[PDB]
Amino acid sequence: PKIPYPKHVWSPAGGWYAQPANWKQNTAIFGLVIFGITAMVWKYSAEHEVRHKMPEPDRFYPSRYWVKQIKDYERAQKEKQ
Amino acid sequence: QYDPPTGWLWGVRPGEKYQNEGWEGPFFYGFWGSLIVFAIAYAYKPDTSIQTWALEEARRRLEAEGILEDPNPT
Amino acid sequence: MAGLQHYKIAMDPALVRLGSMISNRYKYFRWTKRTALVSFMYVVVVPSTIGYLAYKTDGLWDLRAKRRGDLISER
Amino acid sequence: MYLSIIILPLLGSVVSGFFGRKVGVSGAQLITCSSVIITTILSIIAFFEVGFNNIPVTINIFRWIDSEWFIINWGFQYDSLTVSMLIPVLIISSLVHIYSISYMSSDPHNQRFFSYLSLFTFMMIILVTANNYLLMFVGWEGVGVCSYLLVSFWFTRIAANQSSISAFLTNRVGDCFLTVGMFAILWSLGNLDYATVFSLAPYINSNVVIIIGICLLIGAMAKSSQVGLHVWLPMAMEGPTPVSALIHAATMVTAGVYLLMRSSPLIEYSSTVLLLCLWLGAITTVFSSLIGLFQQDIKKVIAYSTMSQLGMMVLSIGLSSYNIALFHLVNHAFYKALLFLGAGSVIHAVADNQDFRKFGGLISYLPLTYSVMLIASLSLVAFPFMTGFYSKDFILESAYGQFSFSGVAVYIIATIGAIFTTLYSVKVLYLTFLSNPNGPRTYYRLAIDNFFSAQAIKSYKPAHEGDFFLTLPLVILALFSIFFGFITKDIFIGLGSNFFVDNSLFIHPIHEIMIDTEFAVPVLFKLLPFIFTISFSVIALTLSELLSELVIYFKFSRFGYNIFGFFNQRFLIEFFYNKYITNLILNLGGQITKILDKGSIELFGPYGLERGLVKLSKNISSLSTSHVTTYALYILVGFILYLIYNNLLLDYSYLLLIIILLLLLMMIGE
Amino acid sequence: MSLLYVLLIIPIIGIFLISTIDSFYFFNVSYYKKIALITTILNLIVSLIIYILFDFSNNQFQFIQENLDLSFYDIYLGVDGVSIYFVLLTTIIMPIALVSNWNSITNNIKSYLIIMLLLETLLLAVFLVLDVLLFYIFFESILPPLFILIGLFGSSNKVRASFYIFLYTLLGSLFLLLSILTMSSIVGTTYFDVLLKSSFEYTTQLFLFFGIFIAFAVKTPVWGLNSWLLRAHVESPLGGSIVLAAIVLKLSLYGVFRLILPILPQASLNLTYIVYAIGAITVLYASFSTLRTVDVKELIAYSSVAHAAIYLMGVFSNTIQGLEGAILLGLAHGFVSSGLFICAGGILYDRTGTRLIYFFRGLTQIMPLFSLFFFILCLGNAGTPLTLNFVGEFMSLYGTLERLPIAGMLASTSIIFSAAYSIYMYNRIAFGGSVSLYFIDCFRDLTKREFFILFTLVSFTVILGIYPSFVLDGLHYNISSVVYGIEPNASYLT
Ligand SMILES: CCCCCCCCCCC(CCCCCCCCCC)(CO[C@H]1O[C@@H](CO)[C@H](O[C@@H]2O[C@@H](CO)[C@H](O)[C@@H](O)[C@@H]2O)[C@@H](O)[C@@H]1O)CO[C@H]1O[C@@H](CO)[C@H](O[C@@H]2O[C@@H](CO)[C@H](O)[C@@H](O)[C@@H]2O)[C@@H](O)[C@H]1O
Ligand SMILES: CCCCCCCCCCCCCCCCCC(=O)OC[C@H](COP(=O)([O-])OCC[N+](C)(C)C)OC(=O)CCCCCCCCCCCCCCCCC
Ligand SMILES: CCCCCCCCCCCCCCCCCC(=O)OC[C@H](COP(=O)(O)OCCN)OC(=O)CCCCCCCCCCCCCCCCC
Repeated sequence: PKIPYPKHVWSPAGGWYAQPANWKQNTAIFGLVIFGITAMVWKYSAEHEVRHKMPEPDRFYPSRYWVKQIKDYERAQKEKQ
Repeated sequence: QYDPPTGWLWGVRPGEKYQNEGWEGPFFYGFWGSLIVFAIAYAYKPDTSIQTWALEEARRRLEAEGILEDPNPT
Repeated sequence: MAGLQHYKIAMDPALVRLGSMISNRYKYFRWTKRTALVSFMYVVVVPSTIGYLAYKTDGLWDLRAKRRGDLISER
Repeated sequence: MYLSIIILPLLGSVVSGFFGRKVGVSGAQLITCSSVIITTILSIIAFFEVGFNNIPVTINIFRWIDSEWFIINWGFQYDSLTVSMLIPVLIISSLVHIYSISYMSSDPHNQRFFSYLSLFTFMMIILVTANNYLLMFVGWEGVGVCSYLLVSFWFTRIAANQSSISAFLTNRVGDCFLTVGMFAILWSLGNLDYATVFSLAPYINSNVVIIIGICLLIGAMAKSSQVGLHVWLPMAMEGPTPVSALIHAATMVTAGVYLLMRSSPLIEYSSTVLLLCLWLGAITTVFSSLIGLFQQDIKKVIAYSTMSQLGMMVLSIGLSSYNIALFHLVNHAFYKALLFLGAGSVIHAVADNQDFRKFGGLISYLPLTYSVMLIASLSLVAFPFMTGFYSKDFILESAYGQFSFSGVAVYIIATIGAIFTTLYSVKVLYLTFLSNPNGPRTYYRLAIDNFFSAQAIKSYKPAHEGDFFLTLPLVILALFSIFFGFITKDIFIGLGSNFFVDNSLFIHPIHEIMIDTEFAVPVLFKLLPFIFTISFSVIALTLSELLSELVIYFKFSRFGYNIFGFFNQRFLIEFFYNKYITNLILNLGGQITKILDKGSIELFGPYGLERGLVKLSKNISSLSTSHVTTYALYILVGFILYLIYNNLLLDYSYLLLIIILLLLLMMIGE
Repeated sequence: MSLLYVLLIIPIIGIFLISTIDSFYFFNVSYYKKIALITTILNLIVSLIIYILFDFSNNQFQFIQENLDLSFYDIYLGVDGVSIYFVLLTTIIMPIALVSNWNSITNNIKSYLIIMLLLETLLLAVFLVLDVLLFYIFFESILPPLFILIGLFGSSNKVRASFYIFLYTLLGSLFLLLSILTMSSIVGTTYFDVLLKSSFEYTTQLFLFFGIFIAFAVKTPVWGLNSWLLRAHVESPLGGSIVLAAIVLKLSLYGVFRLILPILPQASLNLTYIVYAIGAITVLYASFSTLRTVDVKELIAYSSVAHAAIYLMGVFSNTIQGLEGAILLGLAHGFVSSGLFICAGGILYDRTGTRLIYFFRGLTQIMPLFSLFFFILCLGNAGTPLTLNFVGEFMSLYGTLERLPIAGMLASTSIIFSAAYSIYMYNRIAFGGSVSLYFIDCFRDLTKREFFILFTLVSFTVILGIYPSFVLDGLHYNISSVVYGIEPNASYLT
């Protein structure tokens, strides 16, 4: 059973058994807002990460694809001979 | 099973709308309004803190030694 | 009761009587052996103790950039 | 990626809690779990990126506090240790969010509960990703607030209110010592950023390091429930079970352990704090394990079991080998999240009931639930070739490896605590699965056996198991309790492993005892914990269902009755706390409000002046009779007094004393 | 017409319009409240314009207007870093104080608004005057409007309360006046730019110190001289209480920067162990006492006593960190204590008509917006990080510990008890069972007005708690001028 609860109380967390009929839609819009901030944060963290050591080319270091410090180093290091 | 979201925001019953006491005008546009405008002007405000003036001098005075590297030597 | 109408509360007489006794208690304080000692402990001794320790140890130490072979004692 | 691990749980907690009306119950569960899982995956990559290739990553965003010498920035720093602790923190948090999808299905406050679980993960991540002591302390206070809100989650219950205040205030005592400790860092070094404190640690006054070191150990003592400040962790079992598993059994309790481990480049230069690390951790092992043997609540036994594992980490910190403590912190976290979550199935199985004295049967009713315990139990008692074997059965050996009185003595203490460890391990396993049914027949009534006639579809309740969401973390945690310990024992122990050459943890050469651990230790003491573990299990297993009355004979003696209660009343370190510490302050507040504020300070103050001056005012006015003859006499007397004072060259002090007297007499009536 | 003089003029125009508009229109009470609110808004707008133009590293007083028509008692206004943030706090708080009473006055509304507007001009004048006698004249001018505010709009015991706050303040201020008059006699003038240049003899500094400290101890208040706060801050109307706690408590703190640190540094250094004993005693005795206080506003009023002891210990630390922490804690306490009085004196007292804590229980169940803000304000009152209350407490306590460690440790213990009394109150009100059985009628949650005067207060403390640099940037150079001491190798460069 479900405990009785006052209908007149408004709580932003939703309350006692809140699930709006449009919960799927709102859960998608908020996900997109959540996604965009992370993209904004990821772009920041790619730009301002600092490393004093550079990964070897063969090793699994997936950050070399999106960070600027390593990409600039690898671009410059490709010039040989 | 789940209940539909309920509750009265600001105590307003579903039949009617929130009534205004007259503070809302000046508070939302005069008080908060001016507080966002000031925030915008603060981004363009020149930086007159003693620290940044001092770091610039501390930099050169450190560049005279071997701790830092002069971008434009001599 | 006040200027602006509030909700109806079950104003318990016992709790109302307790909150009035507290607000009026100052009128019934008296000097006795107990009340003189407690009032002398809190107001004089304990403060004068801290004042003694604060006075005695003012400048006794400095932690700034202290190293091995250099003490913390300053006086 | 490095900063996305920071904000993703934060965003998930903000949307679920501040828009639970908008996304609803399932919307909140979808975001918190997704945000934690995405964050969890990125940490796994960060372990490869930072731990394996040895790239520490520095990320500084903006200044937080800037005064003259203090420049505290919202800066984050990834090294070997912070990615080591981020792995269990994210993994179990992922498993706890998923686990709670079922445990809280009937709770009317799902959105709030999941909002709290993601905020705690955010606060845990902030605590270990910070590159300075002050920003770390934010996560320190952050997990504490998240712990308080999750204990008091059922805020209509008075006893869970007392628990959250115990969690809040007991930890706050530790933070006062920790706050003072950062003052001592700031006072001596100008700032409290990690790269500065550890760069100057070998060079500062040894007495300073003791002053420094002691302070954060007391702070570490509070957040890891050491024998002094230890009373919040079992009281903190008034919250929902996943909270007990996540915050009070595997992640936050390991913050005090993390504080000593990150501070290793500093406390290493102080044997006084390091020696205090050893015995303190050694004490809480027998302290916790003894109490746990005599607890009737399943969760309360486990709370005492966490306090033991943390105590062995604190013990290991004293042995100048923080990597083994790090090895045990990750290893302990998995077996523990297993034990509690599976335990939560047991409470969910029968009646939302958790008393041992009414548990029995259930070996066939909950087959999977029983199985995960046995893997967890043997990992906890460090059964050979299991996850806990490579960590728990290496701390004990390390203690003998340091050949000193302190090292040998704590061995004996830990082994006795290790001996008592398996007994409650046996008590948890036996009294819930391998014993006779002690609960009501409602728990054990299958539809196969014909009992009812008309109400056959319902009224059975045969103590069924959980759904997928309840068992998927149970299965996943089982593998970590078998293979994770063996797989990672080379990273964390090895022989000369370089997994911490980024200085994340630091071991001084003079303090190394690991070489003697592998070779100098005698084989008998190396296998000694196993001998006690595989032996004392059989006595406990024979003392029940085979003898089953030797213990009650001990119980009803006068010697046993006094021992049983003492250990059941947790050494009485809460009866003297409540009466001689808590209520002392409450009476001190009582005396000050009643005797001074509403008392003497009013009588020797405004109220006394009002009483006396009204009295003095009325007496003087009584001399104003409007009798013109009487006034003439007053004028003459004032005339005479002025002539005396000036003609006789009176001392002025005589005049003032006369006036004081005239007030005195006037102060007296009649 | 200098911007600083504009600050003192706007609230006087509002008084004029409030008391004359009936001759141009029975005028509605809503009109008076709107004139008063807009008046305070334009005063806030001017203080924000000043702050944009304000320069962070100038040893000259800024936005000063040349008088040159010298008289016996002239009013010179000027602002630097130490005064700029107190001026801002006064201009932010007073609009919130006006909204916090929008519905709860209901009688003598014209008198309430005129008194509130006059208090703004006086309190601003205190922080802006460039003369020590001018400082005293405004520090005391607020008593009669304060005396009449409590008596006209206070609760049942407002007669005893109004007398206590008037007579305590006057008696202490009379000792400060004696010290101020001695200074003007020796120097010939109380103007800041020339009185700070002077050098008083040690025993003169000693007796000047007692006279000033007796007044600043009544106003802090220190424990044992705090009866007036217990009475006045509780018996006052909600707007009065906000102004009394968030602005009036700060005058003694700002007065330590202008009256003792620059002119009495030897006395301050040699008497810190007495200030710290009183400061340590106040931290413990107040904290224990508020743990047993049963009136919710008196509990919140008593918390102000404990925190005021912490920034009183900071200003006497002679360190850069303690002094910055003291201003930041005094600012932080202004927002948080304002919110806690709105929660207690405004939200609870309007619903129930009582302030006894015995009658409240489980308010979270019916009022989740009140509890959400109440908890954040109970965290801020406990010095939790990401509140401006932590940055101020940590910096204030660090200076206290460095100047004198025994007092620092004891003052540190406030980290326990602030949490203790703040969370214990929070649980007995928002948590701790289901809704109290004494409530017959159900209660409504925050109105839009209550939500937005709390959201505003919790926004200021949190944003400043994450980026306190907004305030510290304008305190670094001016705070430096009040430090007394020299380093062995930096002093006397050649
Ligand atoms: C939370 C802390 C947890 C606990 C950790 C304590 C760890 C130990 C620290 C103890 C400490 C730190 C200050 C604590 C507070 C500072 C900041 C507070 C915390 C900041 C956050 C307080 O020690 C003080 O104690 C005082 C007791 O009166 C003494 O003052 C004076 O006592 C009388 C004369 O000695 C006077 O007559 C009296 O007038 C003074 O008063 C002094 O001993 C000293 O000032 C310093 O202890 C150290 O002091 C020095 C000098 O002694 C000692 O060096 C030795 O000196 C030679 C002869 O000594 C020895 O031949 C030599 O071998 C060695 O070189 C050390 O061995 C050690 O003792
Ligand atoms: C430092 C001060 C605070 C700064 C941060 C301010 C918030 C930043 C974002 C925090 C994460 C989001 C939290 C959402 C919590 C759920 C929403 C909610 O309030 O529901 C009210 C809920 C209502 O949820 P409900 O839906 O169950 O309501 C209906 C059912 N009843 C009414 C019975 C409860 O009310 C409560 O039950 C709890 C009351 C106290 C609420 C406290 C919530 C946390 C507030 C932020 C804590 C910040 C911790 C800072 C740590 C500092 C570290 C140093
Ligand atoms: C910068 C330097 C400034 C120097 C001072 C300059 C002037 C400052 C203000 C001094 C007094 C100004 C009074 C302004 C109000 C006058 C207009 C008026 O008549 O207001 C009437 C008002 C309501 O009464 P009414 O509406 O007529 O009756 C309705 C009954 N249903 O009734 C009221 O408003 C009365 C309000 C209560 C009394 C005012 C607050 C206490 C003041 C104590 C006076 C003594 C101290 C003066 C201090 C001045 C400022 C320091």
